[PDB]
Amino acid sequence: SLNPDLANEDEVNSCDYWRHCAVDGFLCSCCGGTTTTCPPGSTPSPISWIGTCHNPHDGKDYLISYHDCCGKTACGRCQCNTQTRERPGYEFFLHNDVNWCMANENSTFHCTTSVLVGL
Amino acid sequence: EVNSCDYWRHCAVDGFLCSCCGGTTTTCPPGSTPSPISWIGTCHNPHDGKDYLISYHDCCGKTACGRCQCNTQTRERPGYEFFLHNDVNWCMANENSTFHCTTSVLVGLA
Amino acid sequence: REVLTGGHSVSAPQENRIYVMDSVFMHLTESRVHVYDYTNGKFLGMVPTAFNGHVQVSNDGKKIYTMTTYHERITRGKRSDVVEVWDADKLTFEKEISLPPKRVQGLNYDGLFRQTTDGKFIVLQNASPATSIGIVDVAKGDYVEDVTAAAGCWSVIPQPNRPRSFMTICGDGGLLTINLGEDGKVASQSRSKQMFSVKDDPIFIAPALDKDKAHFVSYYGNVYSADFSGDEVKVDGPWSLLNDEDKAKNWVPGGYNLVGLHRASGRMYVFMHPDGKEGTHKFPAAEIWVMDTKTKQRVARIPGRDALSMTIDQQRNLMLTLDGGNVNVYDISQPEPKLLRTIEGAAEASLQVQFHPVGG
Amino acid sequence: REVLTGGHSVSAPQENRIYVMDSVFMHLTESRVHVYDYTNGKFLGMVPTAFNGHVQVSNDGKKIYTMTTYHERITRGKRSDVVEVWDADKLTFEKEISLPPKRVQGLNYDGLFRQTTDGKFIVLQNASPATSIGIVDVAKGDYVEDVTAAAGCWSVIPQPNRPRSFMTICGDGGLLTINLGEDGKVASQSRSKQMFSVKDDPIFIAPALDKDKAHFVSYYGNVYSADFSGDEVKVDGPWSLLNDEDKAKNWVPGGYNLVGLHRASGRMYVFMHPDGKEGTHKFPAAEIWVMDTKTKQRVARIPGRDALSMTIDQQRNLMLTLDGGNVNVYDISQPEPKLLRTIEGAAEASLQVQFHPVGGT
Ligand SMILES: *NC(=O)Cc1c[nH]c2ccccc12
Ligand SMILES: *NC(=O)Cc1c[nH]c2ccccc12
Repeated sequence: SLNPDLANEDEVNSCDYWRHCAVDGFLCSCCGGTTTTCPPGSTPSPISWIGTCHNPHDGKDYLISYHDCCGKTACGRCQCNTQTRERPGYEFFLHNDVNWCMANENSTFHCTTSVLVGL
Repeated sequence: EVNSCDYWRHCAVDGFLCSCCGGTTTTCPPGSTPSPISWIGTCHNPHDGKDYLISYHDCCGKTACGRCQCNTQTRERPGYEFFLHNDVNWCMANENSTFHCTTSVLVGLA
Repeated sequence: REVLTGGHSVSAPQENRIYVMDSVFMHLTESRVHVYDYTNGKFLGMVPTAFNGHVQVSNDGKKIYTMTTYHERITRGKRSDVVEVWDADKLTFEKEISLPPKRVQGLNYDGLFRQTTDGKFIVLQNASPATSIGIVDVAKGDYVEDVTAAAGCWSVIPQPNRPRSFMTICGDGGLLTINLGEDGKVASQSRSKQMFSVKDDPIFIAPALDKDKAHFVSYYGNVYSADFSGDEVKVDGPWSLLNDEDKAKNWVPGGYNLVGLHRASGRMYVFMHPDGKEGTHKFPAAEIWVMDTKTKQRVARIPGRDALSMTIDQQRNLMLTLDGGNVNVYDISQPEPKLLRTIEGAAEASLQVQFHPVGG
Repeated sequence: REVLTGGHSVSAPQENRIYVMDSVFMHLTESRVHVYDYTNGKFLGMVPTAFNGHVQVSNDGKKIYTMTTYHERITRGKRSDVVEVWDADKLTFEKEISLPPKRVQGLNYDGLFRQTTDGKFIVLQNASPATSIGIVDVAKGDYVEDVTAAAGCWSVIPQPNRPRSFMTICGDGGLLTINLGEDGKVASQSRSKQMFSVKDDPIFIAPALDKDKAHFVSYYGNVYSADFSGDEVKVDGPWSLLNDEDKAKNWVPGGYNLVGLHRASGRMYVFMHPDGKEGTHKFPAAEIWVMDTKTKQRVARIPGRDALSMTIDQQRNLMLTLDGGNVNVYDISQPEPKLLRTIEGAAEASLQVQFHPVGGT
C-alpha cells in the first residue's frame, strides 16, 4: 500500500490512488518520472501543500507532501483535481489552487506528486 | 460563408482565418500587425468564373487565434517556389514573428 | 484592389464586451484573455498573457490590466513579474510595471488581482510563499507599497463605498481592512472580530459584494457577512442556505468564483450541488440557487449547467456562468434567471469571466 | 519516509527512444519534444522548445539539438533565434548558440534542421524571406556564416557518403551541392543539371535517402533520383510509381515527411491516396506503398492509417508513421510491413517523429 514503485502503474497513475487525495495537477508518475522522482530535467519544489489521506489498504492515515516538479512546461498527462481536506488560501499550506513551484529558480509548472512523509 | 475554409478566396490558407479572430478578410484583429510579405495563391471565383490573385498576408505579434483553422492547398508549392509556399510563417520578417491569423487579400485578376 | 491594414479598434461597443481569462492550463505559458460580445457570441479579439496571466478591466473602462510572469528563456533565465497596461479598444500594449518576483501564481479567483474603487491603484496578491498585498500606482506605473500587515491573509475584496479601501480574509477567520492614502501607501487599517471558524466552517473566498457589505458562503452551506457601512467592519453569521429537505440530500456550495450579488434586489446567486461531503467544494453546479439576502431564504433554483464560475452585471441585470469552456448568459432582471444563450468554446480552461465596466 | 529528488536520467535505454516533435500549433509558443519508448508506448520525458521548435538528435546519440525563437516578452521585445544543446540522457539544457534572426519558422520537415555526416556542423534553413543555409559549429558553439550560394533553394539533404557535404533543391529544378571546409565555410560547390520541371512535375522536398543517392517523389506520382556517388551529382527521372490501374484511380503521393528508404533492400516507402488532383498533395495516406527502387515495381500496399509523416530506422528495420497525434510502429524487415502497435496521443500536432540513433557509423 505504501510502495507505489512495487504497484501496478495503472493503479498509481489514477487520480483515485489513495495517496493522491489533494492533487491539483499532472501526476509526475505519468510524465516520465515516478511518484518520488521528478521527470528528467525538472526540479523538485522545496515547498508544497500538505495534508493527510486515508489508506484503505491498511486502514491508517498518512501525512502527504504534494511537491511539484518544475522548470519544464506542462506535462499534460494524468491531470487530477482531487480536494480531500483542501482549504482556501487563508490556510495556505493546505491550498492547491496555487503553483507550488512559485519559489523555484524557474517557476514553470511541470507536474505534481504525493510524497509520503509518515503516519 | 467567409468564415468557412471552402470560401473561394481561401484556396491556399494554411492557418486561422482572421475573419473569425475579431478581424476581417482585409483587416487584422485589433493589436495584431500585418505582415509586409506573404504567400500568394490563384483562386477560382465560382460566380464570375475568373481566376484571381490572392495575397495571404498574416497578422502577427499576438499568440495563436485558434479559430477557423484551414489547410487548403490549391496551387501551393514547396519552398523552392517560396512565394507559393504555405508551410512557413509569413510573419517571419515582422518585428514580432508570433503568428496570430491568416488573411486572404484580393489583389486582382490573375 | 485590397490592402491589409492594422491599427483597428474592437468592432463592438464596450458595453457588449466580456473577458474570458483562458489559463490554457495544458499550455499554461500561453494563457490569454479572449474578448467576446455577450449579445451574439462573436469573438472580438484577445490579449496574450504568457504564464498563468490574471486580468481585469479598469473601472473607467479605458484600459485592460494583466499580471503575468516572464523568464528570459521561459523555462530558464531571469524572472520578471509584471503588470501590463493595455488599451481597451485597440487591444495594444502600452506600459509594463515591474513587480517584485512574488506575484501570486494560481487559479483565477477575482480576489487575486483587483483595484481600488476610484481605479487609481491596482491591488494584487503576493505569495513567496509568505503572503502580502502589493499596491501599484497606475498613473505613476510603479509598485509603491507592500502590505506586510496582510501576512497570513488572502485575497482582496474592494469596498465599493470608499475610494481606496479593501479587505482581506485572515488566518484568524476575521478581516483586515486597508485604507490607502492618495499616494498608495497604507493610510490606516483595522481588524474585525472573528467572522467564521477556519477549522469548523471554512468560507469560500469569493464575495457576493454589495456597495457597503459583502457576503460569503461556506463549505457546509452557511452564509457570513462583513458590513463596512462604517469605518469598522461588523461581522455576522452563520445563517444557512439550506432548509430541512435541502439538508436531507446534503446540498452544499461548490465552484471557484461561485457567488454573485444583484445589488438592486439583494438577490445572491450561488452554485450548489447535492451529496456534499469532504472534497466536493470545487464540484460543478447541479443548480444555481437564488437567495433573498434580506429574508435569508431561497426564492428560486435553476439548472446549473455544470458551471464553476460566474459574474454579474448590475446595470443590465445579467449573470454569466462558465463551466471551464462555455459561457452562459442569463437575464436576472427578475428572480428566476432566464438563459439567453451559450457561447461554446469561449476558452479551453477558464475559471473567470468578467464584463466590461460601464458604471464609471 | 520519502523524498522527491531530481537529477535522474531517462528510464529506458537509448535504443528504445523516439522523439515526437509536437508543434502545438494551437499554442505554438509552447511547442515541445515528447520522448517515448517505441517498444511499449511509454512517455519518458520532454524538451521544451518555445515558438515553433525544430529538433534532431546528434549523430553520436549523446545530445538533442533544438532550434527555436524567443522574444524578451514573447509577443514583443528583442528576438533571439537559437540552437540549444541538450543532454539526451538527462534531458537538461547545456548550451545556447546564437543565430541571426532569420531561422526558418515553419512545419517540421526533416530537411530544415540537419547536420553533416561527421556530426561537426549543424546545417539549417534560413528565410528572411530571402533564403540561405546556416552553418553552426557545434564544438565551438558558433554560427559560421550564411551559405548565400543557396539563395532561391530550399532544405538540406546531407550526403551520407561524405563527412561535410550536403545538397539543396533549387528553383531551377536542380540540386546545389555544398562541401564545407574544416572551419564550416564553403570550400567548394557544384550545381546539377535540371532534375525536375518545377512547373510541370514538382517534387516533394522529403528525400528517400541512401548512402550515395537520394530519390524524390512528385505531385503526380513520378520518381526522380540524384546520384552523388561520383564527384558531381547525376540526376535522372521520371519513372512512375503508378501502373495503369493506379493511374485510372488517380493515385498520387500526399503528406509531409512522406517518404523513406530502407537502404539495405532498396525499398522506398510512400504515402499515397486516390482521387488525386490539384490541392491534394498534403492529404493523409489512404495507403503506404512499398516500391523496389531497383525493379521500379510496387512490392506491397497496406492501409495508411491517415498517416502524414514517417521515419525509417536502418539498424532495427522499422518504420514509424504519424497522423498528427498517434505513432504507428511497423516491422519492415520483409517487403510487406507488419504493424506492431499504435502509440495514441503522442502529440497534439506533430508532423515529425525520429528515432534515437543507434550505431550508423
Ligand atoms: N499543484 C500545483 O502546483 C499545480 C497547479 C495547480 N494550480 C495551478 C495554477 C498555476 C500553476 C500551477 C498550478
Ligand atoms: N501561413 C499561415 O498563415 C499560418 C501557418 C501555417 N503553418 C505555419 C507554421 C509556422 C507559423 C505559421 C504557420
